[PDB]
Amino acid sequence: PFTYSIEATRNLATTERCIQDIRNAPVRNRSTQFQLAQQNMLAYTFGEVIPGFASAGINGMDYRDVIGRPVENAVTEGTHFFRDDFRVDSNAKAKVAGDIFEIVSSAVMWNCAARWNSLMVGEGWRSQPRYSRPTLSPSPRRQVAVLNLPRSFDWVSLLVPESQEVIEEFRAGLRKDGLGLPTSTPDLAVVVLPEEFQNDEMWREEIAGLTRPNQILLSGAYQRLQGRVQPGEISLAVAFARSLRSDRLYQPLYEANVMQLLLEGKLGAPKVEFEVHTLAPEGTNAFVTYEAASLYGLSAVHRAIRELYVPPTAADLARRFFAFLNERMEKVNG
Amino acid sequence: PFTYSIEATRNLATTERCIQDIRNAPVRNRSTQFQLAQQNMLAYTFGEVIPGFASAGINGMDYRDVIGRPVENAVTEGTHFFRDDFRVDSNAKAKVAGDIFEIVSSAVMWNCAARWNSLMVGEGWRSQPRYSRPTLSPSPRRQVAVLNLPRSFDWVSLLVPESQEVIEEFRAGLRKDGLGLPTSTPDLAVVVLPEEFQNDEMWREEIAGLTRPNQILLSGAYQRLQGRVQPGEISLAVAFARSLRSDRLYQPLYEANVMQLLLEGKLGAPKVEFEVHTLAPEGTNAFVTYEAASLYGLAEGRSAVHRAIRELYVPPTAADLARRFFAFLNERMEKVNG
DNA sequence: GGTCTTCACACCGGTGGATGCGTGG
DNA sequence: CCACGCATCCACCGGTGTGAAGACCC
Ligand SMILES: [Mg+2]
Ligand SMILES: [Mg+2]
Repeated sequence: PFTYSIEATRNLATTERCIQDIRNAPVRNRSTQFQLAQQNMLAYTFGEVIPGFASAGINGMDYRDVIGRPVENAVTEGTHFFRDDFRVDSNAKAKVAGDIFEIVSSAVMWNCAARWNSLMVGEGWRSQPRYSRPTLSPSPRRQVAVLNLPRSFDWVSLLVPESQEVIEEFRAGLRKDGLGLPTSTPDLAVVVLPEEFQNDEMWREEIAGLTRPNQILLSGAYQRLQGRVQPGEISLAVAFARSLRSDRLYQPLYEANVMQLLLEGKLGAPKVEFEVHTLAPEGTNAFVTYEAASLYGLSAVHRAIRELYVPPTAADLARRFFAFLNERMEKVNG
Repeated sequence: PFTYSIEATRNLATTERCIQDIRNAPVRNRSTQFQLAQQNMLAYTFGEVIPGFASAGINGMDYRDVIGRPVENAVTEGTHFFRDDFRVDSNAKAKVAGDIFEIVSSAVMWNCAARWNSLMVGEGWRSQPRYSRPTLSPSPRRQVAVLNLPRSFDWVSLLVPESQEVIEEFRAGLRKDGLGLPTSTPDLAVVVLPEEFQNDEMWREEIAGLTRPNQILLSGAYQRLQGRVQPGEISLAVAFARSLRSDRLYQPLYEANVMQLLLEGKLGAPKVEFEVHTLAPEGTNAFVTYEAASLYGLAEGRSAVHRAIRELYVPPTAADLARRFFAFLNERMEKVNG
């Protein structure tokens, strides 16, 4: 459950608990006595509650409390089980909190995408959570798909192979000189649903929670669209970077600087809307150092990062995503 | 001293100690009970010993132990003074160790540059540490200057005003659209000594240690060259990034990707020899993801394409860094006429 | 206008998991 | 002579030290 409950933790299986005791089975070059299991805590805390689509006390709750509830639940569970012995270095809580932010925001915008698709097909506009109805003409061809890209994806395998051959041969020509184009995969891709996927019912049902089958469904959602996305159908790219610093904001920038290079200067796409989400952009000047330029081609100059967002609540992210979808989907024809 | 000594630590003044007790004077948004004094630690440990130019036991010692000795000295000092109460979070030891790595390597290469300048001017080749004499023709115009760039420098102020006007105009044109070219300053810049400084005796004396006056001298070495180097006279840039990861290594790459953009695509310089130094490149593939491209110039081919990072280095010992710097200077100074 | 306090810059180290590989029927 | 399992890599963030700049009471 969202709030910690002793009975539900007791009823959990040994291999399904938030904290795994690996004192007797150490990792090779680490001293992690107790290991947080981010999948298990995600399925435990956000099992029946998804932020922005749950009771009105969770949608309006500060996002820094929703993203950080699973770590509190894990710490309480570990204290309950291994009392006077539980200890996790903050360098594990940081990684786990970042991954939880990534997955929770991806789930929230996946629910938003499912609601948008349901509206576009013609199944009405669900009003259980009070959200404004978009002022766009419904159309099955305007539907959207939210992909949570994996840890070490290629991000080009999504492209249609008639437009992937040029990118592959560009990389091959670069490889002849012992060079490359390395990049980190953007943490989420919002694309236009392909033509043959607009009758599927899996893109129109909101997930009840982030259970393990739902985690598998969300994580593996990119496989179904592998090789079915046109270069211009990549509507948005999102980098989830919680609490940026003055040197860690240059990884997303590169993540965009290469991205446009492979979509603007070599594929003819109009623009790439790469944007960064963060929770605590303090101790940094990210609001003014994210106005960086790009490869500029030769006119063709623009911001590398479209915007930086700091979601106040969990519902504000959903509202902003709905507004952005309403603003952009009008460009496509359906 | 290098090895911890109780008497010398006791003789230190309260404001000159490695660890500062700021429990009663907390920082604004932090809970740092004890603050490591990076400058005081550097002046205490490396106060009379510079790695690579000291006794043969320190030159050959593993670099991961030389870079990490001051933190051990501070921990021992704090345990000695605030017993049963000293504790500093590893997120402070990491920052301190990185800064110590940067400053110590900068001092080592500064000593190498001083020896090279002494050889070029005509004072022979000092042979107290056994280093190979470069096989290059001595000339006062081949002298090199090592600058330890500050935390929030610009690195464009170093260029001559004639060659800075084009960069400033490009930045102003970008600024007209609400844009910019932000970048992190490379941690060190090796440049060719300006002709008007080629007789100063300051760039030819090896520092005996990293004392506070010598720390100030090394840190403020860039001020004297503010607007006196040529676009083609920036010999090399060095990013000291200790123990890279699979996501932090993209910060130096950008630091180079912008750099060439302002030296090759807007100044006509032949090439920029940006390179990265690290101690523990484990848990990553930095040896392969540092073959990245650049602004790529023309469409394709071998016209204006090259590695953004020239090479990744992992110094085994403290003397190996000096040997590599000497070899690089000898190999690449024949390009400059003299 | 001179101490004093505050904020941004660049620092790294300890991790969880998906995935390609090591060895044995 | 293909497997079940262990090993390596990818991307995560949070706690800091110091220098330059704002405060401000003159
Ligand atoms: Mg991220
Ligand atoms: Mg560095």
